[PDB]
Amino acid sequence: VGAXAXVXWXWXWXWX
Amino acid sequence: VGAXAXVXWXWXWXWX
Repeated sequence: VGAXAXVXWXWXWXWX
Repeated sequence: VGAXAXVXWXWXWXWX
């Protein structure tokens, strides 16, 4: 279903 | 800034 695996790109929110 | 790396969890939207 949809495209890819999961939701968004990466892990969490930000960079740190 | 924030926590983690990127936005969300995974790659795209869904599973496929």
